[PDB]
Amino acid sequence: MNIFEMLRIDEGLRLKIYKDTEGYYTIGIGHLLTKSPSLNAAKSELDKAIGRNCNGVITKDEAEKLFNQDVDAAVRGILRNAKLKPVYDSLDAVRRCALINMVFQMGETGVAGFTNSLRMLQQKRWDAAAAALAAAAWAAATPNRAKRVITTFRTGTWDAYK
Repeated sequence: MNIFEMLRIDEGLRLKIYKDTEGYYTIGIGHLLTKSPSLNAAKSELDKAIGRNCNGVITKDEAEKLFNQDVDAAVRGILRNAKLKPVYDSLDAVRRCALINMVFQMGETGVAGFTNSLRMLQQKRWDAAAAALAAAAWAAATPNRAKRVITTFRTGTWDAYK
């Protein structure tokens, strides 16, 4: 693994311009193209984004890159966050990846609400924390991902996704 692979599995990966639940053009692993009801528009932003005559479809590698640029964008945000920054630094490589996957699915503001949870993470209390999450709205909501990510916090290994 790697963070890319862990999202491939959780989000999924689309290689041809598609709409979302919100009906915004997207492409790759949740790379929102533009939010204007125009195909042409998105098709342009796209080409622009990756650079060439893609015409609505990109390579698996082409998507990884965008995906990376968004992790980047998402972490940048995590550091620039007061509540998130501290825990994020106390994390090790792999559980850095679980947090991204968590913000990724329920953004900053949401991840931030996990107070007692973040404390324990920080305090490296890997099981009380696993526990403490498996009691929150979230696991109700997305029981499978929820689990997989919670194992990631338990172990600190790619077991749940390999």
